[PDB]
Amino acid sequence: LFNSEEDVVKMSPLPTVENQFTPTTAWSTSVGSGIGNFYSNLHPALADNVVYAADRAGLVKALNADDGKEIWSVSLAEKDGWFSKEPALLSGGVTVSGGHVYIGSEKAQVYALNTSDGTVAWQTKVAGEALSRPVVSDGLVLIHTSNGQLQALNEADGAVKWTVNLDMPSLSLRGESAPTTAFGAAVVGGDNGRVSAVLMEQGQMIWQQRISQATGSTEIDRLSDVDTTPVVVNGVVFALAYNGNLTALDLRSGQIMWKRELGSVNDFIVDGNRIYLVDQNDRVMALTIDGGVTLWTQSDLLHRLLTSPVLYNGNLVVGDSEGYLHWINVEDGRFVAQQKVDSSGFQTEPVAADGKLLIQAKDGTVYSITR
Amino acid sequence: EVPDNPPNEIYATAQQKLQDGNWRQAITQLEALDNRYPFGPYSQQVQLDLIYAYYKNADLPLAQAAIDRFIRLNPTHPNIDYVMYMRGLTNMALDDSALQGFFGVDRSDRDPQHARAAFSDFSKLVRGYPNSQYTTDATKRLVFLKDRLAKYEYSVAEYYTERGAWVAVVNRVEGMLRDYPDTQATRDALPLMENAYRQMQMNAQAEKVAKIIAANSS
Amino acid sequence: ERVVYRPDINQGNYLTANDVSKIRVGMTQQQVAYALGTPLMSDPFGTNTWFYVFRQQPGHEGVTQQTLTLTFNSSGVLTNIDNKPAL
Amino acid sequence: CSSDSRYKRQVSGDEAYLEAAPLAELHAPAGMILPVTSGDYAIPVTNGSGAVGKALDIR
Amino acid sequence: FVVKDIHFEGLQRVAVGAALLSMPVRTGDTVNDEDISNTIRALFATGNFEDVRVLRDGDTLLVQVKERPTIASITFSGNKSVKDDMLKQNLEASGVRVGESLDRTTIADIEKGLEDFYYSVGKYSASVKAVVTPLPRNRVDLKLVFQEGVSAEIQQINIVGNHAFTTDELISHFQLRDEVPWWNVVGDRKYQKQKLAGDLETLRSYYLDRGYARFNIDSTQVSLTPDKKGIYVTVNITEGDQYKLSGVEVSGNLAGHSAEIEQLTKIEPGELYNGTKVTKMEDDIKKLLGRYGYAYPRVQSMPEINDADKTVKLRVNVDAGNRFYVRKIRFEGNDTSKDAVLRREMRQMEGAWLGSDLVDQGKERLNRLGFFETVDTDTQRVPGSPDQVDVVYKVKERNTGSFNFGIGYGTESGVSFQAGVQQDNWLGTGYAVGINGTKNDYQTYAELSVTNPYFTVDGVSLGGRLFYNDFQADDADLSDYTNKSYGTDVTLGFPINEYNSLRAGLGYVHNSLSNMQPQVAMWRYLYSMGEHPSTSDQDNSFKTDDFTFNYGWTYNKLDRGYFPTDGSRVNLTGKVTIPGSDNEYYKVTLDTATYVPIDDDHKWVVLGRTRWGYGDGLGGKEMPFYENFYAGGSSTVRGFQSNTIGPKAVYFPHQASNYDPDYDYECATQDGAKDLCKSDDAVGGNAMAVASLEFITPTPFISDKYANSVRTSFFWDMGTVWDTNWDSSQYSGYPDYSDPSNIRMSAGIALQWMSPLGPLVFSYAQPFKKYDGDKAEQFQFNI
Repeated sequence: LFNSEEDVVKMSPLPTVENQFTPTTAWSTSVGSGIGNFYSNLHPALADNVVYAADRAGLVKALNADDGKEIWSVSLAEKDGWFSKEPALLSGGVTVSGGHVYIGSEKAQVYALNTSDGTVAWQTKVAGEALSRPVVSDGLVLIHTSNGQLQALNEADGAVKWTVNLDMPSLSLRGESAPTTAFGAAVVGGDNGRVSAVLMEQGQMIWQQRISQATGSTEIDRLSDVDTTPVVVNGVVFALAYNGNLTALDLRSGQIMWKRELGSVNDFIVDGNRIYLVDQNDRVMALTIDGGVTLWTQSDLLHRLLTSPVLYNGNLVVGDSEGYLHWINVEDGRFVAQQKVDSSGFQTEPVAADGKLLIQAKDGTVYSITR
Repeated sequence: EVPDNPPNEIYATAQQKLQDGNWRQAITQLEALDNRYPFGPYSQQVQLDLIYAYYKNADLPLAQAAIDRFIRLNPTHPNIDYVMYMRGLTNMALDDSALQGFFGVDRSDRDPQHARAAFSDFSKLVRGYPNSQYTTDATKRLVFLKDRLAKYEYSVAEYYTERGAWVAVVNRVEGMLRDYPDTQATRDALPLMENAYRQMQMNAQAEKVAKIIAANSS
Repeated sequence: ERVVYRPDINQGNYLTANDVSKIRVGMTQQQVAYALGTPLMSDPFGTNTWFYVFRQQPGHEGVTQQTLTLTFNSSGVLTNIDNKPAL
Repeated sequence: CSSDSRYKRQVSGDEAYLEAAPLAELHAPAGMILPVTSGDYAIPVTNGSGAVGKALDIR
Repeated sequence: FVVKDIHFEGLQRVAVGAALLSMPVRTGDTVNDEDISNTIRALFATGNFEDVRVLRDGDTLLVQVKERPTIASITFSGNKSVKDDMLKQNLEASGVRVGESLDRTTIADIEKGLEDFYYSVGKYSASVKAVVTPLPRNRVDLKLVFQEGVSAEIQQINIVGNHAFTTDELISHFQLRDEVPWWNVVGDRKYQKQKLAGDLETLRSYYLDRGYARFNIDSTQVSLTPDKKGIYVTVNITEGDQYKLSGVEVSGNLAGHSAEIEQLTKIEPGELYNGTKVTKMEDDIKKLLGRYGYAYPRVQSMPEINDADKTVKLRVNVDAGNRFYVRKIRFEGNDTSKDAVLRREMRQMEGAWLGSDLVDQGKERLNRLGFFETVDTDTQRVPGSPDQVDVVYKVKERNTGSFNFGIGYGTESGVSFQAGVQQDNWLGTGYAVGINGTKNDYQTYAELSVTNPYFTVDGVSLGGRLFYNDFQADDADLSDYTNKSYGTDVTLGFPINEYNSLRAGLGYVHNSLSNMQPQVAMWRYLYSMGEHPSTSDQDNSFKTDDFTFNYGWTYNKLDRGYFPTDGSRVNLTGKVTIPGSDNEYYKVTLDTATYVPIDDDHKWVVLGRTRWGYGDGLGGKEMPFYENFYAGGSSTVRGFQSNTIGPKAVYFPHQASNYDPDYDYECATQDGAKDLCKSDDAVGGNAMAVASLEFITPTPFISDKYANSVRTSFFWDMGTVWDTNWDSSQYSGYPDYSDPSNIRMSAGIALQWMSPLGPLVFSYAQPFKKYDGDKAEQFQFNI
């Protein structure tokens, strides 16, 4: 009653919970510390029976992907600077490649924890922390900074290859434009509502396409966590603009194949021809790869902050940042299992790796899920 | 005020409250007449009633705006002889209005700020309408305001004697010189500058004042 | 009368010793007006005399004054450098 | 609730603008005439009267 | 075709002939159907014709139009925190209003700008909905729905490129608040971009005076985090490698004041660099030259930051200007005030050079005026020579008049009244008005206190004060403790400093007493008066005409004469008697007004408000005990009932007061209780030591057009009054009032409401510490 008189606007819950399948967990091994209330694009990785889970608060875990048993644990809570034991404060998600675990920090100081023990098999202070996960690929650590600096490193020491300012809006227009490699070309979206292609070998712009409006004189959405990480099918960039406006366009020239340049889309998979997506309508849709034609759709999850679309246990699986997990029809949009396993909700996305389904919640963090 | 009513009936209700002297209630009609019909035919006459009715209701910030409205409404108009006179009169009421005159206390020592502004409008009347029904009326204010400015200017010239700032004595009376060629307070300010010269040991320059004092003893 | 704390009266519109040596008779008003500017009093009906006169009162300690008037001709060219101390 | 006579409201007003008079023009001898005019303080005197002061009241 | 006539339908604001000018066709001009369509678009280009159908009756045109004009109302719904008008200013920004032409297309773009206002104001989680409601003859209501969820709030700051100062304590230097802790509750923590730009310059000033002079903020980027509230922000700076303040090489138009410059350029060569000191020292020169006449002292520093030895070298370029800038000064805001009141309140004189501080001191006597609402001016350099600055002191004046509360028993039940009225320099005419008194059926008091505060040039405060008390306290008659008392005092003000002025004068007082109480300390005072009365009877009358020399002094370096925030004002007071007085005594007292601003904007101010006083006899005769001190329910120790702190009147076992009121006003009298009885009425001691500790606070729920007229202030009240001559050998079974540890405690909040007749103070104060006769009234409703 002592908070019963104030007033804010409202966003709709999740209707039609259906559980024709039984959903379970694979195990629980929650770090607990993790995202929490503090939003970040950090997300775990899962490889080699190791659930690579952690926090930006400092602790690094190696959970055994049978039970989530702690294999090793180190901590990147920083022992020095202006104070001992200051939290890790990580920008990007967990990249695990080779004998290295890479996470970009918000200190712009990046590491390579040797995956077998978590010992920093090399570190590197970099120039500007990332709006993306550190894209460690092809000898290089591809970085889209907070400043939008295309920085490539060497993934054995962090030997910085270049630093190139990208498509840059006014403020930190918060979107993971991860610099992807498509056929030796650095391919990235853009938080300025536009898209670009760059030579991955030296940092040389293949093309840059102005695509969609961003905030400033045409104000667009700040609830859609747009995947400005491009998912290019070999010659056609399939990616989101910073407003979520969709276009299909050539990899090699940027020439528009088709568009749904109307979007508020958050997360997407280009699944074959049937493009599964997350709106900020929070309505699921299967779009087509040749014209974004709705093959099927589902608005059963309106005003839910959902996670990424994944296919697991033969069903389209999606969780939310509320703790609800949903086994969508792979076809038209029916919950075949629905799982409320968390109250903290899942900010990271489902990693359908090691035969499992890894999601890290905000504070009920690591819930490995099966059915 | 008034609902969306017949405008002449609103105007006649206003016209009765003109004859009522119900300036609190006439403007209640006169606004809602022009709140719905400012393009109406007597709505410009409503403003010419309103400048009268504001001043009758002592509504000077409204009498401010309505004149400046009629500046923008009718920059040419025959009734600007009414307007430019009342613009000084609005300033005349705006400058000095206290109840200390009922106690028999002067207000010419108070600021002639709008009295300066009225001194414009009254002179802007008799330049703009030198043949008006208000021309000698404003000129009688222009007679009256000028010495009221001078009695103000004499009062501020007094203190510099009492301060002893004889430099500030001279230039204030020099302002009283260039403004007023006839005011008696300037003739009362006349020997004090001669004192100020003799208090600045400029007695020879003060002797020039004495000959004008000789030329203006009576 | 027996008051001693008398808050001090001061006044400018005057010149210092360099300013007296900075000018000379035959200078124009403008020649003064470049180096010394205007006085804060001139001659309003007689021939132009440029009044740079110091005034000051020390509290129950007398009076302080440096009087300096500068008559030009009708061409505004210097004819007089009057220097005068206090009373 | 109704009150009545003996001074419900205050009264004020004056013809003070009429009560002034144009004052004594200052003569100065030769060599001592200085200017005495500045803008509207040299008033533009024009005639054509109308009723003066509150003797004239219009709409 | 050619048009015979144009059927001018549908105007609703616009004149027909002006619309005929908008029509390319004009009543006999040649008509083609393209010009008909040109007549269509031009009425659309008029911006008032919601439909245009220029048609024709064969060749004569017939224009059918629907009208955009006057919006008859624009009604706002849901603007809880945001002002109607600033929302309406966006309509005025978009050129629409009540009475304007409504294009029904112009809803969403302005609605965008309303949400783009919601964008800029600190939210984005707030949407709008303009609703059109058609009103008579073409008109429309613009109903406006506002769907205000919540603003965006500051969440986190990321700072990189900083290497020597911790990010969180840097935020603590900033106003970028994102915390109200659970065991530390402070003000709130929302967002504004103006906080960001300023606290950048807090950081810009931060590394500056450390020594970092190649310090530079590289960039900063605020997170457009997809939640409408998430404010994280990257800050990119360059630390910039602290430099040693190694030397100043000032020159320029030094105007012969070069030595005076050099004390202002006293630095330590090689100390860590302080550009704020440079920022300060430039102003000091501009104050140095500002007092030397140079009104435009152009001072251009150039720190030659020598990174080769990690130092910095201060070039400073000086252009002083002319000297005798002060030609004259002007004043405005005098339309009720006296010009000589204004003109006497200056120190920088016309016809002089600039002493800039005398202007500010001349502003400070205007600050210490208290009969103002704004202190301001216009220091206009009159064009031409640099000797013509005419300083136009426009100021805002203040109000006047005040009335004392509390009047009468009944309405026509015997004419009794309590009064008091102050006309506040008699409307600022130079005639300080303080008038009070009361006529009752038990006592009658009269008083005047008039002052020409500047009767002559020395601050001469012609303070004439008279009183007359026909005081009887008639219980049945004058038999019960009458003291008629009457007399006068003329007092003056004196030139002491420019912030100090003395108070001195001579007080006449004649008293006339009849048959006062069996209080033994009264009898003891009478025995100290060498008078030998009857103690068991109130039968002793007395006439005394004392002749006293009063004295005092004022200090004044506190902010405002009416609404101060900072400084102090010391108020010396007191009296002594003379040879010729009917009683030989003294009394000294002083109370303070001290302002300790918690805020450096001085919006929170600790108030130092204490009271000190002591009086005793000069020898032989003693101080009268009506000249004692009293407290509680009173001046700023209150929340009690009135004057309920002090010693008590222990009554003699008494017989005859010449009438006891017969089981009323019993004084251990013939009507029973014939024994020594200590009173509960605090008759006060010969020493005063009390105080109150008060705290200026605003209230964030009041409109600040008149919240600034209001001083809300909590307090704590404490102290005691007690008599240094109290000898508890006689008060052996009674308390001692030679004790300074009789200290009470009351606390509460004071509420200054500026009414049109001056401020109005009302308060509630609970004493949680009480003693003998500390009678209570916690709610205090005063003037």
